[PDB]
Amino acid sequence: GLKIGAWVGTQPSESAIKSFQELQGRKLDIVHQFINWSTDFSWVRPYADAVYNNGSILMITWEPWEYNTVDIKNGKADAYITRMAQDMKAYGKEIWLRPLHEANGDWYPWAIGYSSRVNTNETYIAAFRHIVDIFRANGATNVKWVFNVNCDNVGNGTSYLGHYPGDNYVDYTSIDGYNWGTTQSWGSQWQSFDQVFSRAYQALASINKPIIIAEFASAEIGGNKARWITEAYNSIRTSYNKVIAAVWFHENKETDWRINSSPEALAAYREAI
Ligand SMILES: OC[C@H]1CN[C@H](O)[C@@H](O[C@@H]2O[C@H](CO)[C@@H](O)[C@H](O)[C@H]2O)[C@@H]1O
Repeated sequence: GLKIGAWVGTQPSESAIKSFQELQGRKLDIVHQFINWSTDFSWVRPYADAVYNNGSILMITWEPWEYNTVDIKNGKADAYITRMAQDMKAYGKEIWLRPLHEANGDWYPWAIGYSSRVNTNETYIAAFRHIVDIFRANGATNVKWVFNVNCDNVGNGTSYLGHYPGDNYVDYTSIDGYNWGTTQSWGSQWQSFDQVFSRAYQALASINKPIIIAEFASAEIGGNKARWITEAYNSIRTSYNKVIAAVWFHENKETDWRINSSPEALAAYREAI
């Protein structure tokens, strides 16, 4: 069965996880959290314990604001990486780790499309492989590696697979994508789940790895979010057969992505999962 996940809009304490399960009316199979590259495992541990105590898998998006691909490739973050690997091995439990995500965009300082041009496919791949090498050298085979793309290539030099580090370094591929509706002054439009995800999925479906929808959500404005949710999950089950997990992004942020942005959205979400 499709694994159901979320970023719940806050750090996943025991009570945040339980509250989201009451909200969506179902267990969370996967709990998503975001951390940077100046956060040690000791800070993660009480969250990880809440996730595992609930019978869920923790997925961490591990964001190197503090080191770009050149820094990482060159070994300048290795002390930090090594401690994380040691600590995660000692912890022992199955963790899905998603480092250097959305690198086919232009908004992160490790991304290929980032305006300084410092990150290339070569430096990205070398960085990703270097991280995985350190984890394996430290015995952290409990850590599963998640490659990621944004649904669209944004910025110069970006592509779905140019930065792919190889099947020997990846356990899961993944896609992030949003229906922005008409909410953005950059001229956004309502897009169905297919309109958002199909192109990236076709590219990743060429790789013999399972796929996670690591982040998705819909706006309320410009269409019927309840129907979008119903149709999204139908589409995942019907036509995105390599997808093994769907992880909503539940936060009132750029727009109201939450599953409870309206009562009707919530009801549709509860039924869809
Ligand atoms: O633009 C919508 C989302 C696209 N995917 C990004 O990963 C999201 O940004 C992350 O959001 C989390 C949760 O708010 C932050 O902790 C991360 O630092 C951030 O990169 C983005 O909101």
